[PDB]
Amino acid sequence: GPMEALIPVINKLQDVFNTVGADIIQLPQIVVVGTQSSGKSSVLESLVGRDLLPRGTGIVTRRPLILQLVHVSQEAEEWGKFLHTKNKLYTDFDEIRQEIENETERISGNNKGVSPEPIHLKIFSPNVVNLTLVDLPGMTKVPVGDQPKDIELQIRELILRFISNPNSIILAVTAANTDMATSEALKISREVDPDGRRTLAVITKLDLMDAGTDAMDVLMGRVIPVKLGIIGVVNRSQLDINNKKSVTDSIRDEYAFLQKKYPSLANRNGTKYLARTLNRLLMHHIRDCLPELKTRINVLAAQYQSLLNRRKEAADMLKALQGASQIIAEIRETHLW
Amino acid sequence: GPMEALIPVINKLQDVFNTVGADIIQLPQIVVVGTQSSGKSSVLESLVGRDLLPRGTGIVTRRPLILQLVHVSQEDKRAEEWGKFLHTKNKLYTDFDEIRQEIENETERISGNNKGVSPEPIHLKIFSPNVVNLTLVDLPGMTKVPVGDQPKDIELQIRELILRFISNPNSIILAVTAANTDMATSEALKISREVDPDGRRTLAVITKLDLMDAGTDAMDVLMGRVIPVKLGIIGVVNRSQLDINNKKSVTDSIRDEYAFLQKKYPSLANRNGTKYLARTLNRLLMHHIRDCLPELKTRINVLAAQYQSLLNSRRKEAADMLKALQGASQIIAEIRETHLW
Ligand SMILES: Nc1nc2c(ncn2[C@@H]2O[C@H](COP(=O)(O)OP(=O)(O)CP(=O)(O)O)[C@@H](O)[C@H]2O)c(=O)[nH]1
Ligand SMILES: Nc1nc2c(ncn2[C@@H]2O[C@H](COP(=O)(O)OP(=O)(O)CP(=O)(O)O)[C@@H](O)[C@H]2O)c(=O)[nH]1
Ligand SMILES: [Ca+2]
Ligand SMILES: [Mg+2]
Ligand SMILES: [Mg+2]
Repeated sequence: GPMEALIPVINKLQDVFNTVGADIIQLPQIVVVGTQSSGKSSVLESLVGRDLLPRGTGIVTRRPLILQLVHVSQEAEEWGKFLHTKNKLYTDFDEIRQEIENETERISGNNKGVSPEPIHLKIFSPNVVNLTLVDLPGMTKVPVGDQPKDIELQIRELILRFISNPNSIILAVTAANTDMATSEALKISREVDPDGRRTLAVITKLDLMDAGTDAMDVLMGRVIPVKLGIIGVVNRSQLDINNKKSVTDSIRDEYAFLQKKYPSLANRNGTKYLARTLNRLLMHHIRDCLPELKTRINVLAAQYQSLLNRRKEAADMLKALQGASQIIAEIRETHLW
Repeated sequence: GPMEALIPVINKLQDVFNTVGADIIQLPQIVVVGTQSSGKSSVLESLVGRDLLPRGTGIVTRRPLILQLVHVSQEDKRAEEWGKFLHTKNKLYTDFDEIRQEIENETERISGNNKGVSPEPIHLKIFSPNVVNLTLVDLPGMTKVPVGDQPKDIELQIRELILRFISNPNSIILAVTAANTDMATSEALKISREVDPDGRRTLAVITKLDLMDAGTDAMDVLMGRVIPVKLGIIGVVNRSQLDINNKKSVTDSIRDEYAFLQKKYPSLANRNGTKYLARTLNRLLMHHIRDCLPELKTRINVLAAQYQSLLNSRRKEAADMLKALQGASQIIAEIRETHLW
């Protein structure tokens, strides 16, 4: 995946939490928000690098998906588990995707209905960090199929339920073939995050822009400024989905497209850059937990050190406390790519 | 232009209005609504077939434009068409490029040059023997996040502005939605349903068919399988920004639209495109005319009976008017019995 960089950081952070006896902190949830069809599920699964989320035309995501990535230590290499099926273990990622669709139909029906009941999915991997990603239905305007008159408000409040959590990062997704000032994602992000401390803007579908136009002004922050960044991506077309085009090919073609059409900005756009940018934000959040961790170490070390003049297990736990203080310093000094 | 069919009917109406001394039947105003950039100004000017509206990327329409088409008689004729703005008093505009520029100029004066929006309309009349008497209203597009000079409540200011025009019961709403967006996200159809819940005066226009993602098309949308729209769902293809930059003509735009529909939507091609949008509007306008003939007829009788009384049951004026009103009555029946090709 393009988000493996934090693995060694979280591994040593775990070591500290194990030593100090505390429960490890939770990274913020990464939540995708935007108008229906803006490319949300495509963006979110690109952080995983495995195809597991239903994507397509019209209304697709019809329940929240709480996708918990769970790091697997030494204790198929990758596998999935849904809460609703209890213990069934999925090694086939196409089957995982199909089960999301199955579960969605079971609760939301087979005629465009939307339910707030979340689907809980765990993906176990040695190549993922402990991180929760949240896929959501897109905002809409006119009820279709089974949807009630107030479907727009039902969806919007569903989204707010997730992004009003102060420990969430918002991926505000807007299609490039729409005017940025019409971004429903950015409007709603600014309601819960008025100062842009936890909103990252993603501009999808660069490849679908009208001839004679481009997203240069948008991507240079000259339309709507967004503090944490505005990152352009090119995910698979419906034709590509139908033809089962791989992630590898999608990424290669995305890179080529940016080099061809956005050469001056290409190194600050694309899916790999999105992943790196999210890593930096997650690291920022990690560094804010460290003072809390620090004070804990200092109290327990003074507690073990008063126990002096049994004698080995307190002596080497004092050694393990010392190691934890240095690990904290290392985390603070760690550079990511 | 594609909306000349009603000319003979409105000439007949004018003969009656001239006799009756008032323009008793007013056609509904045609008002374009939709999200910013949905292609509204492009659709509206296509009903004129002359390139007078500013069109482009980003925010373009920033004041209402009340565009009054005024049919001109042969006696008032004379290279055959011109424009006048209320704000430039009696200045006559002969060049339609200059008319487009003046809309931009007058927008900049009141709305500024950093994306601001004003509700104050620009009033423009276009005089021509090739147009009917018809008011078209261009409006700013709906938005979400303030930019430039725009205030924090820009979205509501624009939505409320649109509502003021489309809440007029004597208006046909062109609800414009870009084809490269999901129909269920149509701000145009949402707002239209607030003033026209029953769909009696809302026509859905689906623009930018040419921009749809590979592996997708608007067949379901155009067949009414997504959101049904009683009066119709009509797909169009107007000029791209590259086309605007390359000065592509209206003639070529329409030919390419026709070709596109033939290639991509062959089964539906004859019920889509710009000419079909015009023909659909013509039918709606003719239905309003037919609805109002009893009023017009009654009004003739009010005058006829009156001049007959002044005719002892001045005299010469009464006699001429009675004959003119007799003619007017005959014209009414002809209009009623006219069916469009
Ligand atoms: N050409 C192109 N198509 C894209 C891109 N990203 C997504 N798509 C296409 O857009 C459609 C929507 O993709 P998806 O990721 O399912 O969007 P979504 O916003 O999750 C849909 P919902 O709002 O219902 O959940 C699909 O047909 C997909 O192939 C892109 O960058 N370029
Ligand atoms: N490819 C393509 N481009 C179109 C079509 N219709 C309009 N455009 C393009 O979309 C952009 C917006 O067109 P315009 O007619 O100004 O839309 P508008 O909705 O009036 C813009 P505003 O909301 O600010 O008034 C222009 O760049 C124009 O070339 C279409 O059918 N196909
Ligand atoms: Ca006659
Ligand atoms: Mg989705
Ligand atoms: Mg416009």
